[PDB]
Amino acid sequence: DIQMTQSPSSVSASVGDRVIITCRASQGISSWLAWYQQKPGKAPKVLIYDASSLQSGVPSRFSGSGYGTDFTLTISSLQPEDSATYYCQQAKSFPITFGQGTRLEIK
Amino acid sequence: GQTGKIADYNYKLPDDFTGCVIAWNSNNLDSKVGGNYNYLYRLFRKSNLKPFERDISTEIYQAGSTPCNGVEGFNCYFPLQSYGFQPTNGVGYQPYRVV
Amino acid sequence: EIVLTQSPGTLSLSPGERATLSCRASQSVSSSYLAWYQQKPGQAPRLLIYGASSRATGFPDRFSGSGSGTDFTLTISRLEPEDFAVYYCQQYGNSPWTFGQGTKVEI
Amino acid sequence: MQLVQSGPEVKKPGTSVKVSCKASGFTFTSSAVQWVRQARGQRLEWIGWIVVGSGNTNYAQKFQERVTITRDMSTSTAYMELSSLRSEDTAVYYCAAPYCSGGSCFDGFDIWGQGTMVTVSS
Amino acid sequence: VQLVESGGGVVQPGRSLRLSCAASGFTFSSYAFHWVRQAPGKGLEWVAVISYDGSNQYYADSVKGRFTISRDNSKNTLYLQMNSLRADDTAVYYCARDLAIAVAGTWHYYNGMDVWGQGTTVTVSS
Repeated sequence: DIQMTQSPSSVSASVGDRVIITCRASQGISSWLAWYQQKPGKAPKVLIYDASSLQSGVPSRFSGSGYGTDFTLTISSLQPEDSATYYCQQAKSFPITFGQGTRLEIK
Repeated sequence: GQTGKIADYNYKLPDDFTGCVIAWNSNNLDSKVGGNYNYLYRLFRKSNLKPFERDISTEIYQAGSTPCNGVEGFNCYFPLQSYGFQPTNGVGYQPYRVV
Repeated sequence: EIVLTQSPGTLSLSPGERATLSCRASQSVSSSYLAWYQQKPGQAPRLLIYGASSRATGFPDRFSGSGSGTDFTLTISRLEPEDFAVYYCQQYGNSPWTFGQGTKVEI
Repeated sequence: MQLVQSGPEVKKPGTSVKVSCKASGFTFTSSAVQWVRQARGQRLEWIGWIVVGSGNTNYAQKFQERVTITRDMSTSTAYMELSSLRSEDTAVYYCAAPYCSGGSCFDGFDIWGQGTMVTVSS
Repeated sequence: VQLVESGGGVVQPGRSLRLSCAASGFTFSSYAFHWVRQAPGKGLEWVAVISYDGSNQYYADSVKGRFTISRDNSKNTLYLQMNSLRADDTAVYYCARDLAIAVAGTWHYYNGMDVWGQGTTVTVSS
């Protein structure tokens, strides 16, 4: 089984604050990852596909980059609408196991 | 040289080539289930290629006298094809890295 | 995409015909991507003209025609009596590569 | 120059249909494969186009489902199988491939098959 | 596109459930589907997958052997069979679609999630 950890746990940042979310996988899952933004009461929406590309319709502020063990989701500007959680997804082989999730707060 | 897609449309081994070649199975370590995005065929060449040269230029293959201007359809077939492999094939279908 | 409805119907004249056939198109199709297959009763179809700009290597002579995208004309100058069969228009370039309706002839 | 088609087959109404086409006399590696639909007192309908070198095919308004191709690159062949047969599936499929050798060739379809006679019955 | 789910229950102690999710606005036969659950306040989990042709179905370690999935292209709708229900099976199940990425004319599946439905919250009690 593949176990992945998402860091940090919960931090606060608003307006012009840059945030970094790290995704560490037990195995080397190459460029096979998707970053989602799930609202506290809404279904998750995909923001990053192929772990490096940006899904059409997603604002350009969110960026993704990484490979193998480590992946990074970077947001330069946190406008007061991204108050949600962020999840990874590993799909190298069955079964699918998800991480804890990271929450952002407003300063 | 031999025959096949290798050394005809893929990288061509020169005549009187000197040097070693090492091949090894790549079941894991960037070879997962389904068709990976990269690792695609290099086919449909009007020439037989030359030793030591690398073909990076990609273009729509010509299957008729009249060449198209950027529209895909009759003739104008794609010179590339992804490898539909998986780590659950037999012995003759597993990915193999050659250096 | 398919509104062809070729103008000629059934032609019944003795050898020495000077009539012409026409293939209609819904929209202007770029040249060098047209065909007029020559289907035969109980036999596999052949091909005579491709792209309405040239001829194949070896095939019966004494007929050659071309036209515009909206109306592709073709003329026959005393073709041999055995070549009295069905003609099928065909357009290339844009999928699907639909054929023509077809035309009937009589001696 | 010689293209051959398998013999006519009698099957069950709704299982599958698969017709074998073989070619000889020209290079099969760099060519194209297409399929036809013809019937007595009926017009011609182009089914789809198959590229043996690179897997690529498109279907008309009728063949999106229940149809899939198989490379069969060995012995210079290529197959297509149809599922969910209907009553009006009695037609001659035929098969053709352009005469290509060198990299560039003719545009039209010159070498044609003889077709089959599949009557969808009991 | 519009994904709609149904099959909720006030209490299903060791009973049989037949959840149904329908796909409209996009081709139901050209895509595979997933059943992705979510605990009442916890993260996201996946329990069942169905292939494009229905041949391949895979489940979780604690889900395989007791739950079932199925699909039907006539109604463009797919079903989930829920049996051997415990008291810890309360979750919020969603019916979602894969991503099919076209590279060199080849479609790659099982890469991510694109469209999510409203979902149905299925709970159990004593």
